[PDB]
Amino acid sequence: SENDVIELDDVANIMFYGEGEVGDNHQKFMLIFDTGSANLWVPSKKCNSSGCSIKNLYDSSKSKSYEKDGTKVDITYGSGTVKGFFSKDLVTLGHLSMPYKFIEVIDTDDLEPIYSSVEFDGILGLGWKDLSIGSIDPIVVELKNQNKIDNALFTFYLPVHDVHAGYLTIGGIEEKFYEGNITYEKLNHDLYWQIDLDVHFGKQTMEKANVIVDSGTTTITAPSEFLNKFFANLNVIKVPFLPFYVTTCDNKEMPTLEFKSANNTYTLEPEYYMNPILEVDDTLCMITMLPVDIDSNTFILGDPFMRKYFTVFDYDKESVGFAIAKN
Amino acid sequence: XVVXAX
Repeated sequence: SENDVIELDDVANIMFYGEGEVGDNHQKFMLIFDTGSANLWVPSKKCNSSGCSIKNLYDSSKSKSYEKDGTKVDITYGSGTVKGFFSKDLVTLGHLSMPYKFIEVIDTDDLEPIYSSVEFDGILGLGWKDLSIGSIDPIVVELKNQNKIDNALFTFYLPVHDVHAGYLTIGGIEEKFYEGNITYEKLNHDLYWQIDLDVHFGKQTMEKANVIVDSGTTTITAPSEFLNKFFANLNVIKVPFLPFYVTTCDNKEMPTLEFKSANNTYTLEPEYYMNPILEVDDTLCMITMLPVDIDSNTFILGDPFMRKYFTVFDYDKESVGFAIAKN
Repeated sequence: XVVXAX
């Protein structure tokens, strides 16, 4: 069909990236397809960061379609900040392409040690215009306007190591990715893909919470006060000065997480947020959760949640859609 | 872990 498909390759079944191209000469890059941000960036040839020494860099001189800008800009993520300047060149995703304003990152030190430990060169934001720095229209919105795709929407079907690969589909909804039918939840703001849901972590509840659906986040996040209470009665231990929480794999008290809207319910069984630490000793398990204080009631449903539910991001409907993923 | 924009 006309839908533009982009494969999502799995790495140590903890993260996934996809391929993207910049420039008329088509320089390739491994990118994080991040619904939690709205800017695109690839490490620049002019980047002196040690991290850049092992990454695919972008050479703007090798592209005749390159439009110089120069404006300086920084992008701050929960995991760190990157710096560089704007440029504009041809951007290629799957079989679609288009001139798009992006950032050439020349400084990645504050994204370490993550940046060099994992494998991705840059990040492609899939959020909304107001979530971007530089008022940039989402590329999927761009493509739809330029009639290169049927609908201004995209979907995420995450991979499962040694089972199947995942796919970022742009343009339409492919029924082979999920079971049953898709239910939608209207966004409370066209910034992140954020909706209202009553959060239920066992007996702990936060009604009408603000929930962000983010493919670029590898855990489930909750406000500190709420998550610390949660871990309190569940015998969850925090490794000192480290974003890691563990408990016993045989802990039968870890509840099924519940996210309810007026009409729908989304759950996440413990199997989706617990992992044995050692590959030979299954005594202790890691809890895929992390305290993040954006505000008093904001939660981030990252990959653990998306490995269970196929997701649809519809700009026109200004909604996020959910359904059980196949396999 | 990773948390992608403020």
